[PDB]
Amino acid sequence: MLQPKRTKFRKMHKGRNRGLAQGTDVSFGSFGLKAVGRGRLTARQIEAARRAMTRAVKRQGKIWIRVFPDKPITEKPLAVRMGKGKGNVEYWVALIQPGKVLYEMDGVPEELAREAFKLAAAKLPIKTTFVTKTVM
Amino acid sequence: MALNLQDKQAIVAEVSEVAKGALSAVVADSRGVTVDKMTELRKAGREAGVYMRVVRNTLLRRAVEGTPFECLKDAFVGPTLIAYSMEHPGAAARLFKEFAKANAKFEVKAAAFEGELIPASQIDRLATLPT
Amino acid sequence: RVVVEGVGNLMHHIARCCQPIPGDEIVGFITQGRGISVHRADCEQLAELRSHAPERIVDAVWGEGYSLVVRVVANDRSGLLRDITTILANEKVNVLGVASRSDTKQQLATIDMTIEIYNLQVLGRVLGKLNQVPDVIDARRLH
Amino acid sequence: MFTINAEVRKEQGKGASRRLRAANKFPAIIYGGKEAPLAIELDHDKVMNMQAKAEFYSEVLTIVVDGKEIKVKAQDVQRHPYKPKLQHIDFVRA
Amino acid sequence: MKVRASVKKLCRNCKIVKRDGVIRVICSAEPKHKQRQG
Amino acid sequence: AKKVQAYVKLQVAAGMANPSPPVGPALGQQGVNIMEFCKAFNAKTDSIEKGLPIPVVITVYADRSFTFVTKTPPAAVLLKKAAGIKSGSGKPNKDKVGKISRAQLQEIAQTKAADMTGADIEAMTRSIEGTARSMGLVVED
RNA sequence: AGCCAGGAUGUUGGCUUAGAAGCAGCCAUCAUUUAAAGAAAGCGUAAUAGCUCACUGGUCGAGUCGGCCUGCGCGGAAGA
Repeated sequence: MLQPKRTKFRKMHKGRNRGLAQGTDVSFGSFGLKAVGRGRLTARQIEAARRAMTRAVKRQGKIWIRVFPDKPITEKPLAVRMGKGKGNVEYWVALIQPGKVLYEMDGVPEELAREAFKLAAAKLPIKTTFVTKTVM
Repeated sequence: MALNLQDKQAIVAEVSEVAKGALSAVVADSRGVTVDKMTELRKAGREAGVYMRVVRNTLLRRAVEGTPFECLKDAFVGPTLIAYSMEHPGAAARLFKEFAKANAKFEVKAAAFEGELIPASQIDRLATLPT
Repeated sequence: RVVVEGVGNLMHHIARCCQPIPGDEIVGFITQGRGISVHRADCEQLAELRSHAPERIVDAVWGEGYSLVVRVVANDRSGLLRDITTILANEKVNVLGVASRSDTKQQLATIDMTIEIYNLQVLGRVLGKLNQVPDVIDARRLH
Repeated sequence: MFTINAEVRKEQGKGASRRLRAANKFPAIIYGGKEAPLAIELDHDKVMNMQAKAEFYSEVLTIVVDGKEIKVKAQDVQRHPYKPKLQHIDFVRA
Repeated sequence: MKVRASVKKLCRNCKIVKRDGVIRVICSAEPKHKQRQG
Repeated sequence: AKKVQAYVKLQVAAGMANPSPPVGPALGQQGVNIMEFCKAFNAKTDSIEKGLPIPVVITVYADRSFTFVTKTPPAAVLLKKAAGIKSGSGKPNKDKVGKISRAQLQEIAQTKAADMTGADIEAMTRSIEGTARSMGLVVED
């Protein structure tokens, strides 16, 4: 579970997510798992996806995780009436805009990558799609 | 395998062999085996040597498309699991009778030996010739 | 014991940046005090030693071979390393020192264990029984 | 070798832009040198295929328009966020 | 036999088959591979 | 003239088929005759140089008249002989160790010529060089 | 796509293992006869053997195969 190392605050407004990805292009490896969906990846989801990905590809092949949570999610303690101040910071999430590159891979064959990313997508909530580094 | 390139090139090999070949022989393993082949083709290798090369491809649209130019008498060999074999290394060879004897001797058969024509011999061992 | 070029008995101290065993033979560096500094034959650190003073160095062998360090490497953890415990018993030489290094930069699970050997042969089978376990992606003498 | 047919655009702007991009054809532009920057509409499919070749982003392209076989070097392209399709291209006139 | 919402070929012999609309996976090899639904 | 029954090709000692794997139930599951096999094999291979695991093919007859078919001791063994190596490598072509001489192998490829595939000793010599690949050996002229 | 045959030899390759011979592990990933046969893709034996495959030839003889982009549906889908 990746977690922000001490933020400026402790709680953040719910906000929204009316947008598109910025890191749309694959940055490092010649492989990436672009997220087609529009969601909120929990640290758990990300770390788990990494595990499965990694497991599949053995220790060979470098991997990057383009996303990072940095969005504290508060929630009320089960069974408490609305109000009485904002809830406790249950966990952390990372907002995902359609077309957001998630994980990137390199040093391994396209086929294996395709499979690892398949498993990653499986673990992940939002729908994704396989991609390859673009030549400019 | 690729295409017309190798096909036509193997055909060049064909012309090569017929260019100075004598009584080319027909070849068609019915139920022979590779273990036998180890000393089989090796034996052709003991005959003339690099001579026998059973490039199976008696396809009427393939090797047969490559046939015409030399010893067109070869066509007759078109349908079913058959092939070709010449006699470039052998003007007036005894190479043909070798196939008869073996036709009934450990090889099941090889198109039952009939060949084509240079010393005027279809299904006929080239008997009347100095060894 | 160690036939330092035609004579044994000579006080020496084994190097601690390498693990010499009765194999490649050993280069012998003469320290100020503590007599001889066996550093195994052929080693980078050994290289700098020669670099500054070749004259005070002569070879050595084994005459008539114990204690060594090994770096086994495992997959993260969640328990199968406990599997390694089970192996602790099967290992003949008493483990001398546990030293896991799971740190580095990733989820790597290396362990610098220190033990001993009675004969190079026996060592062979050592690596064998280490290579068998799937979680033991790596197992080699640390230097 | 990357020869490409293309039409002159006559409706620059986001509206027609998307209106066109929906029509399996997308806007892109040729510019560079003292020559006047030129809005260029062009078929999506063909180029979608051409780009697969890395040379498409190195080899001098030969866009054709009204008989004008202008040669241009590939400069930049705005791919869609996720849908495997082009949205816009930047042909440095060469 | 399995009754998954996600049937898939399990071996070389596994074969997808749409009986009366219900999708199925009959398999000449291991009977266990037989599964329905999806 | 029998062809199929107990005809399998098995490496066996040129004149010492006594252990279990070389003889024992290795031909026992196939049911082969230790007895006469010894008598004749020994009786004739005593003239043959001993100690090298030459390949042999058991050929059974209808009333059990066996024909062991020895070829020529293993190229790997010939490599141990002429090269003077006692062992190849745990890492074939990753750590070549046994020193070799081309002509030695060529003449040894002539013995193997005596029994191989084709006609040219040299092509068979390449097979022996291929054997050297199989075990990880340094080549030397 | 079916149907015929063959699918090896050197040599059971080496380290290794009682045995690793195609098939415990690791390396090698060559040669040969080749139409084709990988020191082997699945199965199989204590290892073998053996079953099969890739591959190649025969016949038939017209397209067939694998992905992508989208329209519309199917399954997923049980409550008093």
